[PDB]
Amino acid sequence: ADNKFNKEQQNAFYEILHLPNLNEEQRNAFIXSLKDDPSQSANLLAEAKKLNDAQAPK
Repeated sequence: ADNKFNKEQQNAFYEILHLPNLNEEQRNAFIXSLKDDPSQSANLLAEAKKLNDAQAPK
């Protein structure tokens, strides 16, 4: 776990991948913005986790 991105970007990557409430292809807008601009990774992470929270099973 290193030869992909930097610490923040990669941690964000796996955190977004860890999000089970997020739509496969929401996850894959985030992951595929992560890999256009890997400087938005923190924002993408925050939004993704937020949306994962919002999309929690009801």
